[PDB]
Amino acid sequence: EVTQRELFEFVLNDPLLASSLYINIALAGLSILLFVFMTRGLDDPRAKLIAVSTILVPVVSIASYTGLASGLTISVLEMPAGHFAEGSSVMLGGEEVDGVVTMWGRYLTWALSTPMILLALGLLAGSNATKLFTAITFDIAMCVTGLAAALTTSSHLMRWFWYAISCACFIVVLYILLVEWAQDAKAAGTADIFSTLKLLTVVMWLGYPIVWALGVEGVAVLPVGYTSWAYSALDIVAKYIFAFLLLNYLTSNEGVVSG
Amino acid sequence: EVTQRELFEFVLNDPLLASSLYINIALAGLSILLFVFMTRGLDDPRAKLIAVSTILVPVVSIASYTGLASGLTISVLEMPAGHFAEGSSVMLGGEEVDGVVTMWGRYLTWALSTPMILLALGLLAGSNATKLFTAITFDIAMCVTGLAAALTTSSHLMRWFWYAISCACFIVVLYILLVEWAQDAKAAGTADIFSTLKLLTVVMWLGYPIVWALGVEGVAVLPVGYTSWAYSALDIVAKYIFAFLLLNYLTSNEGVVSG
Amino acid sequence: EVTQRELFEFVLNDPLLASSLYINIALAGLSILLFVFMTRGLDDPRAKLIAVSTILVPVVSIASYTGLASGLTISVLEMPAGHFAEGSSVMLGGEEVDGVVTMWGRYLTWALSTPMILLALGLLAGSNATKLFTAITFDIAMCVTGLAAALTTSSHLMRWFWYAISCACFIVVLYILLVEWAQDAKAAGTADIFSTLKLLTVVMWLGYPIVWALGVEGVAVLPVGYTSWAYSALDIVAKYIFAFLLLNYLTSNEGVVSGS
Ligand SMILES: *C/C=C(C)/C=C/C=C(C)/C=C/C1=C(C)CCCC1(C)C
Ligand SMILES: *C/C=C(C)/C=C/C=C(C)/C=C/C1=C(C)CCCC1(C)C
Ligand SMILES: *C/C=C(C)/C=C/C=C(C)/C=C/C1=C(C)CCCC1(C)C
Repeated sequence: EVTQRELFEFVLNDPLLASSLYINIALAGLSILLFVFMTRGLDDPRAKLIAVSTILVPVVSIASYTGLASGLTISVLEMPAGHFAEGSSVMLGGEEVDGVVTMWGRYLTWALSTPMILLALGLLAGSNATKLFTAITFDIAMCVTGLAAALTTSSHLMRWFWYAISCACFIVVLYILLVEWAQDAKAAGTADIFSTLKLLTVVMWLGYPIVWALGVEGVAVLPVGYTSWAYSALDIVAKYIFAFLLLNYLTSNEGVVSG
Repeated sequence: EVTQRELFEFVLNDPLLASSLYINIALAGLSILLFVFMTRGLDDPRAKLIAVSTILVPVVSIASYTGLASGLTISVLEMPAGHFAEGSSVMLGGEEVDGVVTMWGRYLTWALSTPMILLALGLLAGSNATKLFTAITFDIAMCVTGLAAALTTSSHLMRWFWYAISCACFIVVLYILLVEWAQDAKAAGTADIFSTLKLLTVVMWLGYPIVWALGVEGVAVLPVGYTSWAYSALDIVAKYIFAFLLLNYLTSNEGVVSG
Repeated sequence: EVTQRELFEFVLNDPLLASSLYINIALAGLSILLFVFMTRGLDDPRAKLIAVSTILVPVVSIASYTGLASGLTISVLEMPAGHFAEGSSVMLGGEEVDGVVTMWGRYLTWALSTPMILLALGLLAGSNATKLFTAITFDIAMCVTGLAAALTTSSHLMRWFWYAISCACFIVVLYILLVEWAQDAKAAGTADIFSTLKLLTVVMWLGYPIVWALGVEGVAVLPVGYTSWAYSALDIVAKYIFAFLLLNYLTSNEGVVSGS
């Protein structure tokens, strides 16, 4: 009978875990303020659509980190036999319970933010509807199956099967990034900036599945505090710095992506 | 371990509460039928897009009220330390239980119905995609964070922090409603009706965050039965008569909204 | 009290229920490969929109069945007084638990795969955006209220009230398929194929509320293992062979639907 209150207090007392969360709550917030003033000059509906979806990324993030820091989107799950973290304890204060600290809150919200990054890139590269639809739907599938992976406590194999299904959807997104939109950006006349964000996106995302396999959800070698900082670190680049570069361009070349 | 049947029984047994839910199950159902009958004459696809988006509002409403009356989307939660309602008890049948009655089913479904209200209004006003995308996304972020606020029981401050994020998202919606679409409507030849609905929408929508703050979830000065009728009252205007007025216009001005 | 593992092991140790779930994880996966391979030569963006839409059906499906076999989207629920399955025991794990085995994960994912079946068909029929929006939102409403019906345990009358609402949403979808799109396909030059898939779709989809009614969720004349196999048999036709047939035509008539 673990309460939200114990999880909140649990996030505290553990400076490694606590800092990684609250730090982003503020970084996301400040990021929004900056982006709003940076795009005040835009007047082109198509140029402003690109900015709105870019700005929504940090918006989903503060909510995501707040949900986590609060204990709303965190849970104690008893891993299945054969699992490395199986047999673990946590102790939410004075009473220690069986299981591990599951921060499914991240996986859930990714289904919201990532489609937004993609919407941004896709529009920058003058993508057509079919390609946007394809990237976004498989991207969402990737996130939701990952969340199902983390919540599966009945069998060790099922958990990894989920992981596999998520990787397969990932390749579809990677494929449109590297191959499809890369070509479309040329006709749109944004291959320059597109190449930049594209290179950024792929590298950064590629790291999320890795941290997962290492952290308690997977092999369980990395501590929850480090895995959290890893993601927290990845989000900082995969989202905020990514948002700045894109917006910085949009304001300088509103005529390019106009129409 | 409160049961669903217990919350269902708790709704009945309480005249104020019972009537606020069951009356709207009937009004929304009657609204749907009336609205379908009123628009059976439309021919223009665009006019028809507006009519369906509008009819979906009471469709989501009847589902939402059934989810609450049946107890499926209600829960009894204990408020964090210092909350004005911490220490309250509810009493189900012959047993007394700690906590407050949280009708989170409303916050959740608003995420589906309010986007539809906005869809119909935006289109009626001749909005472009970028503004629709903006009103709608932040409208959803508003509803979702409001839900998070009602579901957060770990900290009193976290709750009001969720509420603040939600208010920020709300101003965005109000902005495009009061400024953006007010102008587009003139250009689309629908300023007369928009003005009536924009005024109705803004005044009514303002009432929800007030009701939330005054009820058990906030400073708890109003009983659960009172707060429920306040919302039901708002929905009757913000949803049903708002849809009647819009469809009555629509059915007499099919040509103007055609384009 | 009822753990996921107990549910995951209840499925296993019950040949019927297990096979009804694992066989479709396999069929769904084999369908994706086959469909991907079949659609390699497509080039027209609109033709490829219909293809990706169709392929997502079996993608949603493999994940769905994994969630049911893993026990992640299964629950034991107690039926309301008056329910023909009230007072039932599932005999979960070692103890005998009250209630019935509810596979709500099916209803949850339908809200994601059925809209894709509809996008493909609407597109194939050359439907405008208004009819597509109408069919899809009411389809989702139908799925969601069906899920709520199964998840409601407070009142027997409330369960059938959800069921009725959901049915009302269903007629909207059926009307768009049988009346609207049937005419639109004649203009899009896909009259025969759409009429064929329209009939396959209408016949199989009607099977669902019938199964729901006859199974544990309904009047309970069909045990859980049998209700599960009936759903799985319906999925094989309404999803996999349905997609197979649609893509078979598509890959031979890309020009007809090439449009924009
Ligand atoms: C702001 C967050 C971003 C950009 C997150 C990206 C996340 C991914 C690319 C996650 C991928 C995963 C897999 C491919 C396998 C299973 C587990 C996941 C969810 C970690
Ligand atoms: C049919 C329902 C309608 C029109 C609901 C409207 C709801 C709002 C405008 C809610 C706003 C809220 C805030 C601004 C602050 C936090 C709490 C909420 C969710 C009550
Ligand atoms: C891949 C799954 C398919 C094609 C599922 C189709 C499901 C339906 C047509 C369900 C309809 C239902 C009703 C009309 C009433 C209530 C219960 C349902 C959800 C079974």
